[PDB]
Amino acid sequence: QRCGSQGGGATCPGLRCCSIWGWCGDSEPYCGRTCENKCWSGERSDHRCGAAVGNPPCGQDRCCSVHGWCGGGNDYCSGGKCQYRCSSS
Ligand SMILES: CC(=O)N[C@@H]1[C@@H](O)[C@H](O[C@@H]2O[C@H](CO)[C@@H](O[C@@H]3O[C@H](CO)[C@@H](O)[C@H](O)[C@H]3NC(C)=O)[C@H](O)[C@H]2NC(C)=O)[C@@H](CO)O[C@H]1O
Repeated sequence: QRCGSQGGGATCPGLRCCSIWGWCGDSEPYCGRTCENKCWSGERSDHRCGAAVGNPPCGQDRCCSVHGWCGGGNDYCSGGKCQYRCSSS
């Protein structure tokens, strides 16, 4: 959907990346160099995620588990274990 400064100020559903062009997505055009909001480089140094720290993104191929930690794989990305940016699903 539309998002960010070029798409009426919306943040993407499921805390996905918003590209500098105002569209939501999950891939390098959305999340890498041409990312505006919730970009892969925005993950915290301590890797925390979730509402308590303002719902930061996670890096490339990492998900936000329901425990509040970014990381890769089934513990972090498989449904039930993942709260947002869920991968192995
Ligand atoms: C007007 C235009 O095409 N300008 C270019 C940008 O729009 C383009 O970004 C991509 O734009 C398309 C729309 O043209 C986006 O596709 C839409 O994406 C949403 C999900 O986010 C989906 O629901 C729509 O159905 C889909 N529409 C179409 C027509 O497929 C796409 O997500 C945008 N990609 C990015 C990375 O933002 C950029 C980059 O290609 O270039 C402009 O010139």
